[PDB]
Amino acid sequence: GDEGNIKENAVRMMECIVNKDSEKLFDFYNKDMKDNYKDSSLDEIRQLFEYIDGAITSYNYEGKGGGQEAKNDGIICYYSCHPEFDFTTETGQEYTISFSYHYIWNEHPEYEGINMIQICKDGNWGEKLIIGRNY
Repeated sequence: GDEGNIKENAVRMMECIVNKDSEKLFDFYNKDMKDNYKDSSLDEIRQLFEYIDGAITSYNYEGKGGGQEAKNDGIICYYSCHPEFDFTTETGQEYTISFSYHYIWNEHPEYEGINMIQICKDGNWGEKLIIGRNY
């Protein structure tokens, strides 16, 4: 593809939500969570979907969010970020969504991918829905 890797992958996560596909959204989760925390995480994704009122009429990519890199002898061994979209539903309601994304983790390849999703209305993080686990 012809965009940043972070944006390409993030756009496909937003498409899972537009379509309400928890199989596909969950297949982005890290290995340790698919092996260990499947029933918890799929049920938390359902809530995420019940928190979105109506079909998504539009979305737009805000940045990478923040995160960390580490590089050793020229080679990246750790890279975290938080891909973010604003989006709007058929009701008129604007949401903001942020996915926790451990893009590269060489010491721990089983932690690579999504671990956490966060969501709120009109950019109000004082009342957010936070799902997933911390790594």
